[PDB]
Amino acid sequence: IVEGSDAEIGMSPWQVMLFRKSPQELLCGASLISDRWVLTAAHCLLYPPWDKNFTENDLLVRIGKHSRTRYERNIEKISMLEKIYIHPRYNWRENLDRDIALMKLKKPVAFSDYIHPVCLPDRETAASLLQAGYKGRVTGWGNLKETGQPSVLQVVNLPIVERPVCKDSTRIRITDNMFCAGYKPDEGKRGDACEGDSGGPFVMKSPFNNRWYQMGIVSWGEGCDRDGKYGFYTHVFRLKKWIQKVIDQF
Amino acid sequence: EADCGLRPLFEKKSLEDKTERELLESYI
Amino acid sequence: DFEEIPEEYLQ
Ligand SMILES: Nc1cc(CNC(=O)[C@@H]2CCCN2C(=O)[C@H](N)Cc2ccccc2)cc(N)n1
Ligand SMILES: *[C@@H]1O[C@H](CO)[C@@H](O)[C@H](O)[C@H]1NC(C)=O
Ligand code: NA
Ligand code: NA
Repeated sequence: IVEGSDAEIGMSPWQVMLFRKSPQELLCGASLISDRWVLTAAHCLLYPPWDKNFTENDLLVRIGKHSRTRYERNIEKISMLEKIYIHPRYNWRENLDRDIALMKLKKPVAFSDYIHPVCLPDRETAASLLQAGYKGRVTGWGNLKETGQPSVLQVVNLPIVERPVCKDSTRIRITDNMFCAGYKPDEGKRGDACEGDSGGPFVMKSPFNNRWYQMGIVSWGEGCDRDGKYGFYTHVFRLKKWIQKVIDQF
Repeated sequence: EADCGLRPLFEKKSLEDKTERELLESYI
Repeated sequence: DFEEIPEEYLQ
């Protein structure tokens, strides 16, 4: 996260770290949506251009964390994966269209002050809140600048951007399964996701029922916090029917 | 699911975090 | 750069 701030304790209790067993290293962010299910970006698990194709046994998820590198004894919980599920039409060849994946945990995680699930949006919450100028919140342990890693989880609030501005900012083909967020050059304020923030959540607090909803997943960008560029996020509601099918099937 | 999105150290105690009001102010 | 995690989780 570029131009963010340190998270408060318990501020993002659905935050999940994807962790490689060997070598022990951070791979991605992710989010807790129930006691058994974790949501992330498909490119965190499968990206052939970089020879990335992880299997369950390569990975752990660490839940309830704040510190990036410390083992947070009596606070974080570490879970193994039962199964990975990637969207069947995830487009790793071109533009990361449908950049979404689910991970089922081998055993349910116990909720605590530091571990708690986020909501997934219904059609009406999405229609009401996914509007240009409305701000969401992005969290992660990724790089603090383009060219430099944080001690603790970072948080930044960013406005959703009008779709024509998103399209005109890039040569990559945008789809309805994406939205973009960030400040414009004239707006003054700054901030963005960066490498290492992949798969973390873009959340909004509904003013109707005072609950946090995950509207997006950190998906892609070109550089970090560049003027005239924006970060792109998987549109979670657009792909919710797939999410539901997987959770019901399994 | 029933309790989703309500944080133990914030919503469940009626405490606000330091920047959530910035989000609310944008929902015009 | 990461503090070692309990061996229990890597088995
Ligand atoms: N910088 C940055 C990085 C991220 C995290 N996601 C990536 O790192 C993805 C993984 C594959 C490469 N990738 C790109 O974002 C590429 N820079 C551009 C791209 C887009 C679509 C297809 C291929 C390549 C988020 C934000 N917001 N910013
Ligand atoms: C990824 O790996 C799995 C098993 O390792 C394999 O079945 C699948 O075909 C691979 N996909 C790609 C795109 O390489
Ligand atoms: Na364009
Ligand atoms: Na920018």
